[PDB]
Amino acid sequence: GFGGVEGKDILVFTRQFATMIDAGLPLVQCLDILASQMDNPSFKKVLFAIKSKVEQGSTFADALKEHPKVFDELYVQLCAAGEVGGILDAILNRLAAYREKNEKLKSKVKSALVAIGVTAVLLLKVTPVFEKMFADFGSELPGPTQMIVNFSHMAQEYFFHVAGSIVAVVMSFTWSYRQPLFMPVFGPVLRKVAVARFTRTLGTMISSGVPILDALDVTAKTAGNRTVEDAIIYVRGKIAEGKNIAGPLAETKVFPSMVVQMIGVGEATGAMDTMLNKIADFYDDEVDAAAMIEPVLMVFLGGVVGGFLIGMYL
Amino acid sequence: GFGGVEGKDILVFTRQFATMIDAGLPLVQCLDILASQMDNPSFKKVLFAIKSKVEQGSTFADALKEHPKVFDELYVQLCAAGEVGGILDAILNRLAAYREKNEKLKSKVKSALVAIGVTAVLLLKVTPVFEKMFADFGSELPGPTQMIVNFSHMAQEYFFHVAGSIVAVVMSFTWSYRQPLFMPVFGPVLRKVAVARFTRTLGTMISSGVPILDALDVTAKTAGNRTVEDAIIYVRGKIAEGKNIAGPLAETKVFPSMVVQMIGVGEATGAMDTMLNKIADFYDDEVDAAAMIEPVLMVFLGGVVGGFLIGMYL
Amino acid sequence: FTLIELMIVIAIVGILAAVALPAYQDYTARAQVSEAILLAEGQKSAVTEYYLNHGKWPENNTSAGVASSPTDIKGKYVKEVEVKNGVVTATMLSSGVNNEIKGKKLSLWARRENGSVKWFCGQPVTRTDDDTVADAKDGKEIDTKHLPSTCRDNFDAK
Amino acid sequence: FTLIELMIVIAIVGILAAVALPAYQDYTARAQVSEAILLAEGQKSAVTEYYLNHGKWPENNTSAGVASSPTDIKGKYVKEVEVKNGVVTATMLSSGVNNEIKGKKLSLWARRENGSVKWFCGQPVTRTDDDTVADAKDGKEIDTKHLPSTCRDNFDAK
Repeated sequence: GFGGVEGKDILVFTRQFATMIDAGLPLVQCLDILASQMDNPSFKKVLFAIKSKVEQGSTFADALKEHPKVFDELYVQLCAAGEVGGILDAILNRLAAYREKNEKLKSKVKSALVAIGVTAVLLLKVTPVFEKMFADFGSELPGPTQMIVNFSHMAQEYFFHVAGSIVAVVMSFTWSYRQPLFMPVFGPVLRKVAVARFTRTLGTMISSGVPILDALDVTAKTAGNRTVEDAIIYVRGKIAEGKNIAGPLAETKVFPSMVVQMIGVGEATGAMDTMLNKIADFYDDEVDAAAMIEPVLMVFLGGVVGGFLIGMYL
Repeated sequence: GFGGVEGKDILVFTRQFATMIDAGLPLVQCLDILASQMDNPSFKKVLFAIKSKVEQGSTFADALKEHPKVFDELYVQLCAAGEVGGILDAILNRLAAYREKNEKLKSKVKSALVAIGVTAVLLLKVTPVFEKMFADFGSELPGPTQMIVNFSHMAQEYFFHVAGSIVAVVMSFTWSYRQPLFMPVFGPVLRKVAVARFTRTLGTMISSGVPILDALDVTAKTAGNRTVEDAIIYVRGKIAEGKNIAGPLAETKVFPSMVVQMIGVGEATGAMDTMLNKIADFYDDEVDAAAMIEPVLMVFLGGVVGGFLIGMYL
Repeated sequence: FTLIELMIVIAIVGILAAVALPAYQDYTARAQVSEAILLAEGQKSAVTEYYLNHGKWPENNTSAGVASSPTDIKGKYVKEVEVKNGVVTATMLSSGVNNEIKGKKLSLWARRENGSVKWFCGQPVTRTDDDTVADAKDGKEIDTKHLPSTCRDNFDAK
Repeated sequence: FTLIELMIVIAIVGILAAVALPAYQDYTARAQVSEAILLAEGQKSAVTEYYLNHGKWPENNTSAGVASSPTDIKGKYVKEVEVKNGVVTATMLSSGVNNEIKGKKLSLWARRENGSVKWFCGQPVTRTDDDTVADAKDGKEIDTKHLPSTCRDNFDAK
């Protein structure tokens, strides 16, 4: 018996492979880099073993088959479908987006059938069960009827409470579904997520040995947010013209003073790889902290429960 | 009407004065340095004005009196008590520790009625509500009584469950209050805080113009953690013998590969001041952000809930 | 950083007890008085018979044919019950009762209906003549708030 | 963040009073009617004797030899008791009673057994002949729900 790896940790590693492979590095060199940039041993250890099979000439799909407890049949088949069709790059991008959506969805049920499914049944009916069970403590409560009425009339009068229960359900479903003119002012710009991804990708390609300009040309093709893609094309154009990396960044609001000042050190130090790796880890942890997706649950959780109980009493 | 300054910003500045004054720099030169190293204008601006009074010959206590909205009566009196008794150095160290405890205590109530208050009620009773909900689903559960007993006996037998609920509460309160044989292995070593303080102190004395070795001799007397003091005495001893600063650091785990690589660039560039200032501000921001403070919550969260449910079951 | 759910819920049960304190404290007193009333009654029989058979109100317990000793008609909250000229007064003990009702009392008295009598229940009264009583005004009467709706009778109720 | 134990427990006692409200309100009315019945009875004696001695039902209170004035046979919840041809009706006061029973009444009537009579208790009735009465149908009868199991008699009960 062996377990997989965390949702976070699959995420980081699938993202960073998709990024390196779409950069045109050799698959074995992609594998080496993410292993060598890893913080947990179990990841660095596996990825050396996956790479060891790839250097014997096996496909990535067949190399991941050595860890079926970590990469399930659906993951390998996605890889292998990409390898068979000549689309390994775009299926890894798909898998990275998949792993990101999976981790975010995990944090965000749990915060405040897997665990998400069992916890989501369990939260969706907790209250409405409470409710039915206070309303089953005997007869002649607030709002009931006597049991001798005809059933249809008894059930229709309680319709109030059947309704307050369904509304309670709809609410906890909404919290679980949501929760996992200046025209340019209205466009979605770069977020925290998109800066964290950028920084990880660049930290990744620099630590591997790619120059800054080669890493930026790859990244400018793999950036999801259009306004950031436009930002990064401008940063790369500025750097390729001979402007200093920290100065192309300083023109764009999305990079704080600390980010620019830290990058500006990294330029003079030949340590940009790592400046970016520490920036990226800082951002990835700020991202996963960012907490209102769990407090607003609980607001609607007990607020609806209490609204039911109040409802019939009155 | 004028406001004070932030808890963070009093902190940084009281620390860095205590550090410079305990170094034996002249008080006016201490004042100049922290003003000249400041990032906010309002701080650099005041500290030029406090220094302007000190160069007219006034005490630091009487110079801070020009900003009574920033340095309260209790702060000045501590300074003035230090100045009257010949202990200005040790009362500034006390004030720096005070300001650090004040900022940390501020972040840490406020963090998460705001959102923290609403989320903390909401987490503290979630479980104990679930619990009362499953135990209100009728009669003749695990451990109950029949309703016809006398109330006092019924309530006393359940005392088990009333107790398992309170314990659940105490636990989630502990996680919210805390959280905001190899004998040497058991000693508290250097933390993030202690590295951030060290780096700020050194960034501070180097930017002011002190050499590395003069700054290390002061710092080795003002380091609070004993194991770090022992580390820093070894770093200073190595440097004074003619070993290169990055090489004395590289022997000690508390300095990452990059802190060392960055310091190693600073040695060859004559920019150790700039390097240390940016290292320190990176660390100070990592400190105030700060991942095990959230995983251990959840351990006690569901672990206590489950302990209750099992408790009456049996 | 965290633990406020345990701190607030221990402090809402604390204030819940403080709000439930005066409710249980008059419900409680009102309960201890309802007995002084039961101990006072059931002695109406003796008094009624004595009056109808003789046409004069029983002067004291012995006359009424009841525990010759007032203190022998006590209870948990009742320190006694004395018959004074047909008027039966019940005294509240000093131990085991509210706080503003101990050592306090009420009275039951009757009136000639001619062939029968009618009983009243209320705050302490003294008998003047065979068909008239008056407030035993003195300061030891059980406060109106502690008396049932059935025991709000005035000295001149008819 | 915290305080819901005080808020819910103050709101469960509030709703507990609302559930305990109708129980105390019919237990209460049912109690106020049980007396109209006691005031009605004890007047059976006069009526019985009058009938057995004369063979005719007493026309009114005075005939039956009772407080010549109906209003003189009142109570706390009883506004009076009138004897109308052997039928004794009790009226519920307007003050101090439930709400759906005030100004409402019941009747006690008897029937010749020949040598003796048997009494009935139920909703208001009128006497037709010496051995027959009928529903005093008019809308002021105390509702069946407020009447004891011993006072559910119909106009033609034998």
